[PDB]
Amino acid sequence: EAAGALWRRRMQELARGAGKPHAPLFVPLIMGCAAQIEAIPAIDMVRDGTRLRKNLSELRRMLKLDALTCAVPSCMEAEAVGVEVSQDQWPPRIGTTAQVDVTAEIDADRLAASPRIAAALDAVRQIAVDPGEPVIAAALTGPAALVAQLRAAGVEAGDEAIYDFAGRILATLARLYAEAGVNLLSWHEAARPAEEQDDFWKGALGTAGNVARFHRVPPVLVLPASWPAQAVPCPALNHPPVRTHARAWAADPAGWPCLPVEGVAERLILTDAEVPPETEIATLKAQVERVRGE
Amino acid sequence: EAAGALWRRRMQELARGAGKPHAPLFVPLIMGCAAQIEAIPAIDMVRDGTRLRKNLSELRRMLKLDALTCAVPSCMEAEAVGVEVSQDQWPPRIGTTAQVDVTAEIDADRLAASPRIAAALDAVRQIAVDPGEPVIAAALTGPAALVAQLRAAGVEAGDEAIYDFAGRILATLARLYAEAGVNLLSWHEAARPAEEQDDFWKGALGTAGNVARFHRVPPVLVLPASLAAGPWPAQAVPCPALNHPPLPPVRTHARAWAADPAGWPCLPVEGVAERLILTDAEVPPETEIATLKAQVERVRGE
Repeated sequence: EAAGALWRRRMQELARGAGKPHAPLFVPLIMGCAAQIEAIPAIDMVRDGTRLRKNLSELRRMLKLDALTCAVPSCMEAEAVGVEVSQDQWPPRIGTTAQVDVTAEIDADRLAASPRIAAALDAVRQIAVDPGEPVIAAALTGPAALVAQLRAAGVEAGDEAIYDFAGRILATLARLYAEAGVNLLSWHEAARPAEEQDDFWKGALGTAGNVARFHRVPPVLVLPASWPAQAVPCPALNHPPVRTHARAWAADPAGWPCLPVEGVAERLILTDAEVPPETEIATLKAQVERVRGE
Repeated sequence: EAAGALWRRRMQELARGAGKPHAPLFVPLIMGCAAQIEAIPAIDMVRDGTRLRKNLSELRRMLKLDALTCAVPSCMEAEAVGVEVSQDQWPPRIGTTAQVDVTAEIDADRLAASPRIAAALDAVRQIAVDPGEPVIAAALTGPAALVAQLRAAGVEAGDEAIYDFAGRILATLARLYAEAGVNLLSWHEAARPAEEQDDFWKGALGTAGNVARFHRVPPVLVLPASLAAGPWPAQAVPCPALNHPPLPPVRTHARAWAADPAGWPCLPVEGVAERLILTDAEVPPETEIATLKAQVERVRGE
């Protein structure tokens, strides 16, 4: 069995709670930084499927990592449903206008045809034939963060309906990513929402996470590194014993600690945000090599 | 169940070269530093078995390590055979006089009764009942280094006889340590000897290493981490440094680190070839217990 086939099996076992204890899988969020491989602008790379798979996979081979990030939280979810997002700079910014229907049923084909989402799905399908079998991870915007983005653009909606809408977008994205070939899914949040929204937020996480597991993909909630949220099976939670399966690191590679030994409680390590795109390709490699003991 | 039973089995598999790849066992050489647990002088600790066993075991549990070092290269072999060794400071120094008989057959009872060796054997027997089953390692002076120590004190003897003698001392010690409960043995050298002595040195390594393996204890040859990459004799488990090129897959081996904890790298990922990590010398005794704990925690990702 290949080394990456083992890591893919470890994620599928994790999705059904049948995991055996092992050293955690290091999945740093890298996107705009990878564009330095071909020296092309990041905002152009993420729009092309074939070019995306070349920069992301070749950077992974240079970094000797067992996983790559086909998608980072970058307003892709807001752009697809009708929110104004900046297209001239990376990372994209949320605008001030929106033409969104939170009550309408999600059109999966329209979702999958959004320029940056369509390119990410095409990249997954192409990486899914890599003989190294890397763990194809997709880091999405969390429901609470997505709810905030919608209201920032000017969407007026109640808490129950807007979190149901956000949960339906992520549940549809989970199926589309998993059917393309994604092995690991994560929801990135900036903070735990207000108590009045906490319940709707947990239900949106459960809805999307339940389809993820149905496709043998483990769903991870990632909160910034600097009681637990869910409790039905054994989900991977973040921040503050209990048997949580994820660990959050900061995005700055110089500040990463060593990779932990087998006995630690996590079986996965993610960065709370994408590795700074300005960071040089050589310095990122040097810090990844440091972290692995090379 | 028993965390240390798996590590002890991994060492026994290493002794017959049949190990399956796993994350390396971290065995730093720690001796005089551990004496700060009870705040007793290092030279006194190494002369009482129980005092040695509790200071080492409590530091071992404090650092969360799966192994401890009951013996460190510290002139114990030269002291036992008749070399003048300093008794007033740690680490001991080789003197300028010696009353040694290189030709005589080794007296195991006299060897095992040398104050610091008897206490190390006394500590091993007591650690052998620890329910955590740690890997009890014993780091000895290498044959070439022991040969040099004898000639530094004033022993006049030929290469063949003096390396045969050094090999008989280490072969007898290997049995005494293994029967006491040692799970890992290492021979620490400062450099590869001259070509003129290379064969005698390899034969002394084979003599001692062959009894070690017979007791299911792997014998590891440790050369300084700062030395450049070079040949590794078949008579012992190789222990290259982190910057040294990989060895052929038919040779299972260990990794050598420097003694300074601040300079240690991270512990490597699962896929690495080494089954074991040792320091080329004991961790500087002056280093504080609190700073050592922080460096071990850094190395493990805590």
